[PDB]
Amino acid sequence: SRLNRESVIDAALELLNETGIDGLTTRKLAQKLGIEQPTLYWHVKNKRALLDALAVEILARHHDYSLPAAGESWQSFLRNNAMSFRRALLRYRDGAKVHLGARPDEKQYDTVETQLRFMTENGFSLRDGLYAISAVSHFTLGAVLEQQEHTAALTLPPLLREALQIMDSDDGEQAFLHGLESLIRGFEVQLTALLQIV
Amino acid sequence: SRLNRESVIDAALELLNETGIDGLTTRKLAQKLGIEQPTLYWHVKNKRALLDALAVEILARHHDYSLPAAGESWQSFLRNNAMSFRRALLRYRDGAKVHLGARPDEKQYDTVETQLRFMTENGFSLRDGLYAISAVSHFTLGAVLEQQEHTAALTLPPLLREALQIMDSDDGEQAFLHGLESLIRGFEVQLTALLQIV
Ligand SMILES: CN(C)[C@@H]1C(O)=C(C(N)=O)C(=O)[C@@]2(O)C(O)=C3C(=O)c4c(O)ccc(Cl)c4[C@@](C)(O)[C@H]3C[C@@H]12
Ligand SMILES: CN(C)[C@@H]1C(O)=C(C(N)=O)C(=O)[C@@]2(O)C(O)=C3C(=O)c4c(O)ccc(Cl)c4[C@@](C)(O)[C@H]3C[C@@H]12
Ligand SMILES: [Cl-]
Ligand SMILES: [Cl-]
Ligand SMILES: [Cl-]
Ligand SMILES: [Cl-]
Ligand SMILES: [Cl-]
Ligand SMILES: [Cl-]
Ligand SMILES: [Cl-]
Ligand SMILES: [Cl-]
Ligand SMILES: [Cl-]
Ligand SMILES: [Cl-]
Ligand SMILES: [Mg+2]
Ligand SMILES: [Mg+2]
Repeated sequence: SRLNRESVIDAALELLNETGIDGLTTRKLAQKLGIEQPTLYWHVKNKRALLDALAVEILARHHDYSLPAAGESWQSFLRNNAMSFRRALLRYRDGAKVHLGARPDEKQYDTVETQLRFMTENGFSLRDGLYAISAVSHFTLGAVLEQQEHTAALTLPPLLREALQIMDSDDGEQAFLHGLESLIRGFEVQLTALLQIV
Repeated sequence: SRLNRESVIDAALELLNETGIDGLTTRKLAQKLGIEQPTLYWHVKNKRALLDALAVEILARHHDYSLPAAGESWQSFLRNNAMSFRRALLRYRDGAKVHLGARPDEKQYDTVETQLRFMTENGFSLRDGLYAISAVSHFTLGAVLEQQEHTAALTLPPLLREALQIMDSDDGEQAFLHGLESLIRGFEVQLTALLQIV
């Protein structure tokens, strides 16, 4: 079939939903495209470069709240951004594992730069703005993962019994959204304090 | 060599530091113990059961702030617990990936039950106490991971340039500890509010 970049990525994402990250191989990617392994290699050198590519395209195709809206609050931007990043990670099987094994890439450079500039324009130091952005990022990847490598594994005292019922009634959305607010109000308490003891 | 449980786990952890999670195989575990593959199989049926075992023993050997101290505040307990869980995950190569692929096990049942009871005794609902515990857990696993599958990968605009310098001056400890406080103050703001609009 066509082996332009955007066709190869299309096929590899389709393969990732079928196999999960651990079973995604270049060998299986060549079979799906109808080509011999040395043909694929001219296009894709290894699994790592494939995964680097998928991590970037997943956000480029599906992460549509990369950037704050005109005049949006930093609070509203972190909420929207986090929700967008979660949805984009959940869209493909092992999406979070695909994300984690990858470089904040040339192509994204100016997106992540804009995010940091926006935090500093809203009264954060670079360090504290980066700590907020990183915290939201780590919390969000941790939640999405838990689910996703949860499901991978499977292919009581009473409170733990009720809690596993609770955590498995939606798919971590409630718990995700409640922690998101907790974390944002924490940053705002920190920001407002300045040099006051808090 | 000896193939009691605690010897097999000792050898497998030693293997995990040498290979990382992706290269840990039962075949390599049998070679390290000086035994044939069918001998290992009587003891260990597959990689998954091995990883299930390692995840539990890692916390049992190294997570020493599972339980709150006599009269400790819930705030102080979440801080200490999170720091303990981070240290225990970082102790072995791909520790966080080992954690994620595993069941809150029979053996841990009463530990995690105690944590939830302690939150409800401190004025949290079961749901809100579970949301706090889960948030701390997801944030902590997300941070530790980023590092660990960061390093796996490797084997600029100015703010991003300074920020990668910042994130890579300690090993995420500062950023981890700052988000930890943000998250705890967020839970306390939520808890104190009751039914007030907040
Ligand atoms: C989830 N959200 C907060 C951020 C986001 O929306 C991103 C985006 N491409 O739109 C990211 O790349 C992020 O999701 C993302 O992945 C980031 C990230 O991985 C990262 C790493 O690894 C190292 C240094 C930095 Cl400065 C970053 C960093 C801050 O750029 C984050 C940003 C987040
Ligand atoms: C990091 N810390 C907050 C907790 C902790 O210290 C644990 C421990 N064994 O000492 C955990 O198991 C935890 O680190 C841990 O791993 C938990 C966990 O995985 C989990 C899962 O997967 C499903 C349901 C529940 Cl209720 C839990 C849960 C709440 O027990 C958490 C607890 C945390
Ligand atoms: Cl072509
Ligand atoms: Cl193309
Ligand atoms: Cl491969
Ligand atoms: Cl294959
Ligand atoms: Cl707003
Ligand atoms: Cl023996
Ligand atoms: Cl034993
Ligand atoms: Cl194996
Ligand atoms: Cl092997
Ligand atoms: Cl205390
Ligand atoms: Mg990232
Ligand atoms: Mg866990």
